[PDB]
Amino acid sequence: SIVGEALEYVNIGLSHFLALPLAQRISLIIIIPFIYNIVWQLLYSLRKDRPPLVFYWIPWVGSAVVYGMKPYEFFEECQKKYGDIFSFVLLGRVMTVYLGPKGHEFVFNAKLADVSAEAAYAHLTTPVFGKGVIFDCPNSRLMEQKKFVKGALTKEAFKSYVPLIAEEVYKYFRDSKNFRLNERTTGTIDVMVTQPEMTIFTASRSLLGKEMRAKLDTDFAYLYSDLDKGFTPINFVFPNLPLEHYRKRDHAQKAISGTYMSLIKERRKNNDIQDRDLIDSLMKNSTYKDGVKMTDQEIANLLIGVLMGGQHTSAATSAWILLHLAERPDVQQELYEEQMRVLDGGKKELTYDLLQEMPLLNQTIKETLRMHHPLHSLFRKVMKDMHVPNTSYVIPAGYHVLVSPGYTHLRDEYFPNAHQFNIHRWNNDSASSYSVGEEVDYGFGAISKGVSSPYLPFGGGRHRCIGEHFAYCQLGVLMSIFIRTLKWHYPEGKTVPPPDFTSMVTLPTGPAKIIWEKRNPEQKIGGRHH
Ligand code: HEM
Ligand SMILES: C[C@@H](c1ncncc1F)[C@](O)(Cn1cncn1)c1ccc(F)cc1F
Repeated sequence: SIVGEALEYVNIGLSHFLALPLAQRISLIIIIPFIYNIVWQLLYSLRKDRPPLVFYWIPWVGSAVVYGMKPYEFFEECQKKYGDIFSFVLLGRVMTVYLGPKGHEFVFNAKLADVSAEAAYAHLTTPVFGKGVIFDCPNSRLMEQKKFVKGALTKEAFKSYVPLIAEEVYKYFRDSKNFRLNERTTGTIDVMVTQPEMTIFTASRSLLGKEMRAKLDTDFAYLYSDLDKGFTPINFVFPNLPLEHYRKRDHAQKAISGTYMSLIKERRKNNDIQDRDLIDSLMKNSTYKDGVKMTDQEIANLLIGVLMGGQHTSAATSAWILLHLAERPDVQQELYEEQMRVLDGGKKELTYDLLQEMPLLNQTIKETLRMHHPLHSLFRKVMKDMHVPNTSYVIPAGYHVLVSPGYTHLRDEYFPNAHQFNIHRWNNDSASSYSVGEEVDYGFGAISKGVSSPYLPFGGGRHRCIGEHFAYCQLGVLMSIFIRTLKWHYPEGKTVPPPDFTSMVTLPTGPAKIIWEKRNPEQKIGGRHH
């Protein structure tokens, strides 16, 4: 009755294994993790305290390809098979998705102790933005940064921003090669070229000021492009490796944060600190509640982060607005009439207050954000085991949770005929968003306590957007002027492009071209240009 002799053959087997020919060793080096992965998934499927796990063939990679390319189609199939809670493996991480309004509640209103945004995102954002801000700091520091930034985003600030943003749009119609309205009465444009440029010109001028805007007229502009390239999903898996892409990013962050710091120390030197812009505002208001001041480097870093985030969501969105309106001359006509009524045939100057009396214009923004949530997925890293209410499911620490309000935006259940563009579904409901009941303050002002609205373009809970009113102001001024100045349509045979879901925001697949025409071919934009 000896089993020790089997224990010998274990040792013998280990030794024969290590002496296999290389062609068999390498072969096993592949085949063993493969086989184990399959065996492990099958075993996992037995657990009742775990949501269903999407099956996958390639270890570590998981469902990355189909999630990367077609995430809403991936979610819809998964939802059909498993219901609203399911997991899937993604480049080494386990993502637990919770679709629908209950998922919105589960993730956006999760306790600070249970989940972490910075543990999910910092490896992406910190190299691009800089140290000490956003996700390179505790949540309570982020809470207060948002509060500081929000202090320059007031009604009175928006009133002074509107004419600056308008000036920038008109200058862009005047000077950009894409328009030249004093020289051309019609032309073709790629909206993925024009919208990122108009967005940076308008956001710089208003949030950063004239100096920083003037800088965009120089080679300095290319640093933003460089810094921009580092803001990609590839940094999500390979945040640092010695390629040139990574060094131009690092250099740009230094050069740009350097430029903001120079301005700041200049203003403080001359005591030229007023109430013009976000820089003025963070110079007067950036001391945390424990007495610690933000450094000039941290202020600069925060400016980069805020502008870059606001850059991509807004540029994506105005691109989509243009793209949906290009096959909807009926809606352009309707918007044009509202412009004529609110601005007295154009004899009134556009102001912030008049912007608020343009419901059809804001409804168009609202509907575009419904069909095109620029962030298709939001993540948190799970920090403690989470029990899913009314289920037997437990999400263990180390998993990630993924929420996707953009997906629910496209469901017929919540939005009848959700794939049709219809600004009138928001009739009598043109607010950018609104809390349906009770409110709470996490540090940056009172916001909706419930996050169960099927429409959640700005998220909710402690990580909620603070730029929505600035985005509406910017998009509003911009579209008010496009509409009053131009008509536009598609080249023959072209229609609304499909989304490119592989980028950081879900911009349209380019080239996305429209043909524009002056409503008033003889109208001229004044001012000087070289
Ligand atoms: C159409 C435009 C925009 C949309 C749809 C949008 C959307 C969002 C969403 C969904 C979040 C929540 C992120 C999460 O829960 O993980 C967020 C957060 C945030 N956004 Fe926006 N955003 C827009 C424009 C802007 C602009 C223009 C700014 C700045 C001027 C801005 C600044 C911020 C900041 C500072 C946060 C907080 C991040 C956090 O607490 O984790 N956003 N935004
Ligand atoms: C972290 C980042 C993000 N990017 C992509 N998928 C998910 C994300 F959370 C983002 O939320 C995007 N964003 C939101 N509003 C504008 N931009 C963000 C927030 C604050 C910020 F200062 C800069 C910034 F990029």
